[PDB]
Amino acid sequence: EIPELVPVGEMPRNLTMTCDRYLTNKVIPGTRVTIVGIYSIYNSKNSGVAIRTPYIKILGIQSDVETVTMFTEEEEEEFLQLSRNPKLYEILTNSIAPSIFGNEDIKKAIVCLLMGGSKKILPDGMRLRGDINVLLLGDPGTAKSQLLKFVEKVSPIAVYTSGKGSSAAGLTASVQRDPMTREFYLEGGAMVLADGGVVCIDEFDKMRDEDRVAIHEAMEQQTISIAKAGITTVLNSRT
Amino acid sequence: ATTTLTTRIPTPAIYPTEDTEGNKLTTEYGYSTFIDHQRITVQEMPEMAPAGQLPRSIDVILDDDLVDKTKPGDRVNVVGVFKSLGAGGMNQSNSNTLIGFKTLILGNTVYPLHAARQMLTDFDIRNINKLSKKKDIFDILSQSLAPSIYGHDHIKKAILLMLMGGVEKNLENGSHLRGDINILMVGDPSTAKSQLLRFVLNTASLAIAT
Amino acid sequence: MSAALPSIQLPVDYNNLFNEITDFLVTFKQDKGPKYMAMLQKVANRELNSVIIDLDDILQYQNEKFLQGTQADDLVSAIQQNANHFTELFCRAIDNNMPLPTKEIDYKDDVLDVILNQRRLRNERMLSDRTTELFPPNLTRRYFLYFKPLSQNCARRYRISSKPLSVRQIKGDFLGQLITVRGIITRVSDVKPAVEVIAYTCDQCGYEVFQEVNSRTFTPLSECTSEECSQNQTKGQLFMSTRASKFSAFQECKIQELSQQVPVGHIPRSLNIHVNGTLVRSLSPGDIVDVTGIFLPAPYTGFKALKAGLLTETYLEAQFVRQHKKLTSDVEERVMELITSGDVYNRLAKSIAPEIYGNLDVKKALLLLLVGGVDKRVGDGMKIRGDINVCLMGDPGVAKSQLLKAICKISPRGVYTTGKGSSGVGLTAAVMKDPVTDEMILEGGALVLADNGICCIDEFDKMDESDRTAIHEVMEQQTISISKAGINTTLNARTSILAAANPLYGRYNPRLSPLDNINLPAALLSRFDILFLMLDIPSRDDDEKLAEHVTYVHMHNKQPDLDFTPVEPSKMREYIAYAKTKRPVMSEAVNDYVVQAYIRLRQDSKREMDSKFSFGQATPRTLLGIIRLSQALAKLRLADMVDIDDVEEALRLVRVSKESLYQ
Amino acid sequence: SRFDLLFVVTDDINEIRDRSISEHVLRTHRVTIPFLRKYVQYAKERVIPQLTQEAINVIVKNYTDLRNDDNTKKSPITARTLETLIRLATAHAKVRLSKTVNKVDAKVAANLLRFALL
Ligand SMILES: Nc1ncnc2c1ncn2[C@@H]1O[C@H](COP(=O)(O)OP(=O)(O)OP(=O)(O)O)[C@@H](O)[C@H]1O
Ligand SMILES: Nc1ncnc2c1ncn2[C@@H]1O[C@H](COP(=O)(O)OP(=O)(O)OP(=O)(O)O)[C@@H](O)[C@H]1O
Repeated sequence: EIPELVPVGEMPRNLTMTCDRYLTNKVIPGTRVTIVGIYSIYNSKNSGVAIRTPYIKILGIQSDVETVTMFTEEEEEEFLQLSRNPKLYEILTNSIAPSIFGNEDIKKAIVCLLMGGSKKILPDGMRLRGDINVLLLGDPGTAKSQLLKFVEKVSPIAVYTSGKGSSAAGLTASVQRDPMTREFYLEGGAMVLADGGVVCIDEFDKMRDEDRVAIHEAMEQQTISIAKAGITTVLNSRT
Repeated sequence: ATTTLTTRIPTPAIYPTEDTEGNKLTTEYGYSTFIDHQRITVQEMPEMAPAGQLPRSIDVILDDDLVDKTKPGDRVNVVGVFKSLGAGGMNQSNSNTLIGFKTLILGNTVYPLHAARQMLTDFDIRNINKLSKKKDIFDILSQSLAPSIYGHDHIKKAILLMLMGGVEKNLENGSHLRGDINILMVGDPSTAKSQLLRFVLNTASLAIAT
Repeated sequence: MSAALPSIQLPVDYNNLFNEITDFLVTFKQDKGPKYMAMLQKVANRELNSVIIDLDDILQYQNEKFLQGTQADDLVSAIQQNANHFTELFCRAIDNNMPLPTKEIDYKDDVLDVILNQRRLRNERMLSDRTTELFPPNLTRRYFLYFKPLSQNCARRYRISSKPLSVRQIKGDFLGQLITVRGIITRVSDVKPAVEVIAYTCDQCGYEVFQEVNSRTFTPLSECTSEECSQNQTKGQLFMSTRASKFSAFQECKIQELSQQVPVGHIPRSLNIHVNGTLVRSLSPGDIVDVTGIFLPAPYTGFKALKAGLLTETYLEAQFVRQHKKLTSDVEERVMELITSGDVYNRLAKSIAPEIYGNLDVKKALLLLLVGGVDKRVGDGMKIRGDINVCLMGDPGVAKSQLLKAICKISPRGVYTTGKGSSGVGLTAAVMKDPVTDEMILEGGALVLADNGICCIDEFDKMDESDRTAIHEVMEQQTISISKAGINTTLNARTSILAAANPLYGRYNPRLSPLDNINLPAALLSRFDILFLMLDIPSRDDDEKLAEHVTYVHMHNKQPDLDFTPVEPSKMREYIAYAKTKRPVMSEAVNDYVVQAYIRLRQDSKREMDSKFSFGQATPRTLLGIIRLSQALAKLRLADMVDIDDVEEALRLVRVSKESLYQ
Repeated sequence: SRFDLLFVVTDDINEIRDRSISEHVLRTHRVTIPFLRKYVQYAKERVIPQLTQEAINVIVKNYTDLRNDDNTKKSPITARTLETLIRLATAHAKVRLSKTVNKVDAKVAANLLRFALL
């Protein structure tokens, strides 16, 4: 459920759905989506009287954008018609944040953070890290907080875990026992969800436990490998 | 489910007794033939799978000819037939939300790859002796290792000295000593301490680290 | 039946072998008459139940078939083809050639003797009681069969089936054959009675129905099947019988690999083995052995449709064990070699651990404790302290671990331990998880099994929350117990302790205070007797000698030198065991000489009173210990001379053990 | 104590040193590797000498003077450090691909520790 529509005091619920092949693999986790389909009922025999469960049979995802680079041509026509007008660098700083008094040095740091640089796999073994990472420290009441919700909606992929670290060992990886075959496989992470885009966290004073020992490897080489009870695999990261 | 191709009528039996006679059946086990059976799951090469998912996996049933060839951590490359088996939808009744079509590969001929077997000709084996005749090549190898960083030739010779390895002669009816070599680094930050640590894994010669 | 039920005609039959065992009658005259028939007589008179039918008596039997130019098929061919089929046609050849009444047993002097003849005559008279079921051949055996292959120069004479293959390469056509494999035996179960014959009684007719025993699950039959108690309106209701049912031996074990022929890759795996006949109770956990035996797979007979398709889970069946590497009884010649040569205080000092540089003082402090001896037969309820314990400290770079632990692996019953594993809670025994057999057994650590021996410990700063209890409870006499919620039973405590505490970071600073790195003041200054040290001072002449010391071992491979003839460890072990069987009693002049010794021990220790270097304030617990080691050294060097000079050897050691820190 | 080499990387600031750094990172945003991996994996299959009385005579002299100079200075060294002092030169002859432990190998082994300790 999109976490904005029914607030009284509740926690959100969840459903399940299937699809057909010529509309599968069209979604990544972390997006706004809309969907249209049926509300039929199956009955699994793995609780009282003979009760069944709900699920959606979907038909068509007329979603919003992906937020794998195929699109039409009239979109890029205006873009090239805008990109020839050489006023982009100054016109964005007024037009990015329509609710921010000035702050010109900070505002320019955000537009370069969103797009990034490149990545070299240059003909040797090693590589450079093509990314930038900023900080904002200062007095309360200088809009470092509410500026950060503003980058979340404008990003293609964004998460928002900005509080208290949230068990910094379980930020990157989690393994647990399984209902079927009792196995140890990889499930969760805050980084693996957030590749290609930007995370945003805070409170770098009163976390001393594991928050620093979890970001030292996660940054500067962007190549983690979990050495927990099952696998030891170097999964990619470009955060 | 091992003939790989023909879905014959199975024989749901282990061993029969009493063929159409009054003779107690005996079985010759030297003239009974056997074969083995081993499943292995294969992950995804986690560099060319684009960043939207964890690695996935499927599995493969091979036979005796290339068992014990697969150490866990090898860049393997298999080829076989694609195959489904199992009854999905009838073997239990009402069968709601249960796949009954397991993906299998009944395949052949694995190969290790490298991106242990590198056969060289007479040419390159002679040239490497020809450059062995030079009395400087210990120094050239030090400078030709990390093509990004200045200096640290004391560090640079140490890595190639460690990577090639020193022997351990085991004591006959006695404890062998340490013949492993184990170097250590420390340094104030951003001074390329972790730089050279990741490119030893590219030329690792089957030495995958954590 | 149709659809490929008949097979191809095979040229290898069995009737050609059946008559070839008939010419295993009295014909082998090379090896007092028929030698394998001579062993047939020493079983029928009931004293031993294992015949041995080797390959040597087959190959020589084939050696003297080199001149008879007729068709004689190969024997070691077929018995490595299908080995298990070569016992059932074998027993049906012995019975035609077994001399039965060759023994003399009257009433007693044989287990199950009058009753089997009572049973046989009850079936023999019921063979003619009409105015019928013959014995299955498994009933009257009272014997077994065995096999034994060859790996001698007869294999290099002329021609394999007995190369010691590992477990790794064995899965192929080696299933249904006879193969030997070496290994290490683990998981020894017990001996349980298996079934081979049956006897149901219905208490109406008394006709005991017999059957062959199949696999581990079977089913009894009905009651209306017999010949007399059946076929009427009344049938005797069947039930079992114990005493009329002969039962065999059975015991299960598992093997692993030698950890030297394993490849660089995968871990080794196990295998299942069984026993039959009377090779039982002859293996042990930790036996570096090999078994020769025959191969067969087994069905699973449980959940065979959904799972258990055609899996096999085989075992191997044993045939032979060739075990390896195992007091005034033809050993006294080497006890005289110590008596004639003498040389107690020095040659034996160079005997134990000659592989170090210097330190003859500490190699002498240990040999006295490797003999021990009963302190005093107290009689009354005064359980006195015995078995003093020496601890070491210091941080050399000469790998101090293999100095001490090398002594432990040659000293008797002295078990090795470390910090990890059997910690101070699992130093004694406890109750744990077990397999599906009898759980909640009393699994032990070290001290419940190494009673009255050597407890050679290392890594004293490891797992100290349980260890600091664990060291006091053995230094305290007789409270090794399990004070758990299972039981409150207490067992003995009689074992010496040899400790080596590692210092704090870097070197122990001798200019600083001691006990900066050992964390137990109360365990040390009042409940031990002597200490040592392994401090390193820079000294040029010793270290270059120590440099030649360590470099000499690399160019060659041998380490011995310095005009010392190396001594076998059995000799001093016999010398210790003979010295432990003396226990001399002291005279009066010795206790007269220690009261003046303790006064001179009292006065100088009561002069310093400082926290600079020294420990101790002259306890009588140190006084009684110096009596303990004196009679110990009077035990090893017993010439019945308990006097002033014998105890002068004793205070000679306490003064050099002390003040090892003053350099 | 179970390790041997504790390289302490310096980061001292010299105006010719950093200037040389500044272009070399810049020149790379735009004797071979597979020959190198063959040379070492061929050199894992050649025989191991271990045996020359000449090279063992000089290194123990080379030990004894620093055995006078370890304890009155920075860091105490132990007997296992000698098992390094064979092992580095032992592998250094494996670079040479020969069966004679020469003299020249014992000079780089001493000099490498001298920077590692001083
Ligand atoms: N430079 C600015 N321009 C426009 N609005 C601002 C600016 N600075 C603060 N605000 C306003 O402050 C209001 C509330 O922000 P808030 O008081 O939560 O900031 P804050 O989170 O306390 O700052 P800090 O993160 O430093 O503690 C917002 O509605 C925002 O519009
Ligand atoms: N001493 C150096 N000489 C040349 N380039 C360097 C040096 N130190 C760092 N660099 C450059 O900086 C980049 C990254 O350095 P790196 O992140 O490996 O520092 P680090 O070793 O990880 O330090 P830390 O582990 O403390 O973060 C490399 O691309 C490298 O070109």
